Amino acid sequence: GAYKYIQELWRKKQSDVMRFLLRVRCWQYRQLSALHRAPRPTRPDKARRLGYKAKQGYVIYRIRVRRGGRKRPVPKGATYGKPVHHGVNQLKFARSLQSVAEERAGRHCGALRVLNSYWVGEDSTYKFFEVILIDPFHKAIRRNPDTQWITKPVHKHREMRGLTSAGRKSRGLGKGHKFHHTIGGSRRAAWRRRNTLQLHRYR
Amino acid sequence: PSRLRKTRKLRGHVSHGHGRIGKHRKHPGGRGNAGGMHHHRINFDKYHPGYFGKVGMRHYHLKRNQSFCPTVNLDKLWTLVSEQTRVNAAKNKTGAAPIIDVVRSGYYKVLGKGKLPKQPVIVKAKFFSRRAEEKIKGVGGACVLVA
Amino acid sequence: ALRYPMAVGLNKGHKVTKNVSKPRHSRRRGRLTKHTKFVRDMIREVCGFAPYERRAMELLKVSKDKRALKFIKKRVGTHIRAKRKREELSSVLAAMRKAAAK
Amino acid sequence: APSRNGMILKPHFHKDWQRRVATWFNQPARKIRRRKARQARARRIAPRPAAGPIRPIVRCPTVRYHTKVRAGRGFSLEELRVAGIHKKVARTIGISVDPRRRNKSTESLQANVQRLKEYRSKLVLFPRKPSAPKKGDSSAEELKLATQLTGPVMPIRNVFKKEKARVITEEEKNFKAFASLRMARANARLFGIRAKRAKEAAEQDVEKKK
RNA sequence: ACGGACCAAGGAGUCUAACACGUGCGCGAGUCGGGGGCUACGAAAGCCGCCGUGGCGCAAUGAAGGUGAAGGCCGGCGGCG
RNA sequence: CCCCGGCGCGCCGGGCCCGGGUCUUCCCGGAGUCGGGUUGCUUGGGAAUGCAGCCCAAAGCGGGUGGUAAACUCCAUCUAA
RNA sequence: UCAGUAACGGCGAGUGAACAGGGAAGAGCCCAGCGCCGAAUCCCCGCCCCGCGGCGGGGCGCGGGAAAUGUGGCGUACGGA
Ligand SMILES: [Mg+2]
Ligand SMILES: [Mg+2]
Ligand SMILES: [Mg+2]
Ligand SMILES: [Mg+2]
Ligand SMILES: [Mg+2]
Ligand SMILES: [Mg+2]
Ligand SMILES: [Mg+2]
Ligand SMILES: [Mg+2]
Ligand SMILES: [Mg+2]
Ligand SMILES: [Mg+2]
Ligand SMILES: [Mg+2]
Ligand SMILES: [Mg+2]
Ligand SMILES: [Mg+2]
Ligand SMILES: [Mg+2]
Ligand SMILES: [Mg+2]
Ligand SMILES: [Mg+2]
Ligand SMILES: [Mg+2]
Ligand SMILES: [Mg+2]
Ligand SMILES: [Mg+2]
Ligand SMILES: [Mg+2]
Ligand SMILES: [Mg+2]
Ligand SMILES: [Mg+2]
Ligand SMILES: [Mg+2]
Ligand SMILES: [Mg+2]
Repeated sequence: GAYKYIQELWRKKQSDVMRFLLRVRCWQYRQLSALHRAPRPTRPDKARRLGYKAKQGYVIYRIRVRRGGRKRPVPKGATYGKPVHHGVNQLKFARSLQSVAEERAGRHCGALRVLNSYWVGEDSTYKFFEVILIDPFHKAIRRNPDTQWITKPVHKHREMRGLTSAGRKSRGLGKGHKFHHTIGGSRRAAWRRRNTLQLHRYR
Repeated sequence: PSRLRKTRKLRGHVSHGHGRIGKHRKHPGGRGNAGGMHHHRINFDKYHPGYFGKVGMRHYHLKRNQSFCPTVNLDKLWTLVSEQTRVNAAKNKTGAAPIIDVVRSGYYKVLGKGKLPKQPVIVKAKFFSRRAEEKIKGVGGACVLVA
Repeated sequence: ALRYPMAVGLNKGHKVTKNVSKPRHSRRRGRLTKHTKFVRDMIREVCGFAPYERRAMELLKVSKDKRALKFIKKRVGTHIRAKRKREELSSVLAAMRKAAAK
Repeated sequence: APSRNGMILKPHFHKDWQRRVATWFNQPARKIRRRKARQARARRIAPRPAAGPIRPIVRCPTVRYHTKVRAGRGFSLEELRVAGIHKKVARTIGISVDPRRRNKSTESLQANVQRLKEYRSKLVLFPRKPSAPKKGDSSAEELKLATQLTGPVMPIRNVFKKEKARVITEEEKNFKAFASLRMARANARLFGIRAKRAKEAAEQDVEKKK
């Protein structure tokens, strides 16, 4: 039951123990490159409850993403339009920094399949995420029925289509009165349905 | 069909029924309901009083099923049962009254417009108006409340 | 007197014999088991308290309870979440007094 | 521009609606495609009922529809438990199961339990190996007569209880439906405030007393 | 005052949606199957009826809680006188 | 007349050594996530529908939802990361 | 269908869903965790039999590695052991 203790310990992120580990680890992650293959999960309990298994064909990558919002990439701040669209600062990006992290791992390792990721550190400038990827051609993966699903071509670049857990959170999905925007599967699916004129033969 | 319409009669007539002076121009006066508080004010005030402004409380998440209450007047009450139901009750001597269940016919409240035949009846319903209850009682009937 | 079921009032509704059954198992989510309590008490021994909880406990020592709740609420966010936290920190404080007395 | 009397209209044609017009010329084609798949499915699963698994009886929510019963999604685990059908075995013999659904009242529960017992009585069960029957399998004489059923299985209907005419009693004549209705609304409306006023009076009188 | 050298061919109130009124037909306090289902022309046509859900109509009024559409005469009693 | 497929029936070598009910004793959950403040966008969502950045930062008969902000109190309904 | 409706909106112009109800189709499941099982798990190489244009089945190696920083079997909120 060690994973029970570790999970609870990683909930005390302002304790003396955990603050010391986060601070020194963030320092160490900061001296490496923005994309860096990790030898093992820094968080074995968090990794495994996100689908990671300790077998050949599962790999970890540590991604560093710059913190903060999204500046509008217009020259000299000119947007050339109406005042409603003059904003340059204080704009936010539609997707989380964790999702950006997974996309940067998924794009680099185009032959792997991103599964999930998790938080490992941050300072004022960077957030650090470890991404769980799978090699879809290792026979430890192809011959396991419980992981054959992610070797299918329909699961190529999940992180790049908002399919991972981090990515799908910015899509406004969910059941109930809070998520009417995406009835039909997505915002555009709801829009097309609500904006298509049904002209029946007999009308 | 296009053969029965004005265009076929307006061939050779230059302006096509829109005049030589005013012509048919694109959008004089504005598009749609423009001008309602302006150059179109007389039409709106004259024909659409009340159109501008706000009145009364807002209600978020209105659910029209909660206020579902179909009504039936007393003058249509006996149409909910069969014809033989009325005549058999009218001519019988024991004095048994038939039960008319308006909820089964799809109504909830019973309303008082009309006059009933001089014939006892037992009426089941969720709701009654005051005058409906008295008219039902004036013929020797009884009101029964269901849920 | 004669009484009927009604669609209005304090006893409104169609009458149905209520069936009593075992509550769905999903309804015990968040119930504290003795083992999970042991693990959480152990991590408190290893870890300790966060700075805002230490500062909140200084307020409770001097009996500044109204300011202790206001400080906690500004940190956790809600009145109900703050009330639970204030009670928990009070119990910790009271337990240390007992340990000192012993 | 408005012209004399008329209605004020706000057509929703201020977008590129012609880029998203859905015609229905494929409608006959869809009807033939769906029909051709119902038949091909019925042949595949024969002699199992073409409609599908038996569905329970449920009452429609809200006050507009609670007078009607219709087919639900699946039988509740309490209904299946009372009928002595294992929940994993239920689907294998054409019974639909809904683990989400609850049973609040007994009548609805017993209505669906009798439904399951009636369906179980009409079930003709072919042995897993044709040549080797087993304990619960139907006899060969009733396997010959087995034929595919069309339409929903044991269709659900709203049946009304006819009440015969009866002599009206003086107690029903004296009942005041409207006065009863109006006073019931008022009591519900003032129940909370009345108790609050009563509680204060008790405290108000107690303080003088002691 | 502007266009027009000449000939041919092409060339401009349409279609979708909504509304109003008029007219024609069907049924009629009802009416409508349009979605769905059943059974070459035919992607048609026929059917459904415990497929009428549903729309509109059959009830109005109030912001709402809500309420929601004729009376008189005769006889008897109680109260006022 | 060719070929491909589907559906059936036997042999060989393997794998499984498989279930129901009633009692007794035990066990049971996803965290820089929820939640809160603020900013910007977004929605019919209006004392703030969804999303995102920064700050704060959980609990365990708890947590979320219960379409008007908030305290108290019952209820209903689910079980997020 | 709800419904151009609840709602949004220099409450102007304009915008605008959901639940219920009727249908098409219909299918349900798996981990982490908590535990018990001597890691009971997996990959690759070499040899023998079978198959071999979808590279797999069985047998044998004091063959190599992965994996106790956790693989496999039982089991997942409908409770489970
Ligand atoms: Mg955007
Ligand atoms: Mg898919
Ligand atoms: Mg979130
Ligand atoms: Mg002329
Ligand atoms: Mg004209
Ligand atoms: Mg002209
Ligand atoms: Mg003019
Ligand atoms: Mg002029
Ligand atoms: Mg014009
Ligand atoms: Mg004009
Ligand atoms: Mg000129
Ligand atoms: Mg000229
Ligand atoms: Mg007409
Ligand atoms: Mg044809
Ligand atoms: Mg979960
Ligand atoms: Mg924008
Ligand atoms: Mg907007
Ligand atoms: Mg409220
Ligand atoms: Mg309408
Ligand atoms: Mg818009
Ligand atoms: Mg619905
Ligand atoms: Mg169907
Ligand atoms: Mg486990
Ligand atoms: Mg579940």
